[PDB]
Amino acid sequence: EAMLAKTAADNRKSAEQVAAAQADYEKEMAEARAQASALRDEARAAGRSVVDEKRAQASG
Amino acid sequence: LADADAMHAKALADAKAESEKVTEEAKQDSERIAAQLSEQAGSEAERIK
Repeated sequence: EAMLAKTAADNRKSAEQVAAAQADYEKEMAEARAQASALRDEARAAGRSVVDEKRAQASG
Repeated sequence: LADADAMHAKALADAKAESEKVTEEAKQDSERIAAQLSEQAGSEAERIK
């Protein structure tokens, strides 16, 4: 009976384990996309600051 | 369960590898954007002068 219960628990745990491994896969995909979007955002923001201060220097 | 363990291991390895690769690609994109934007700023300075 313990083996039967353990087999049922193993089936359920492996089902949720494949589900959670997949979910972690999309989670880290979204994480990498978020960091890429960040990197791009702060890079372009620094570029905005640099170009704006260059415009100010040119005006002066 | 063994197959799920192998799937978890391979999926984690591929996730780490792909995440690293795409993170560095996004980096390189960021530096290229910054370089071309500094070039645009220099062109704007030349236009102002």
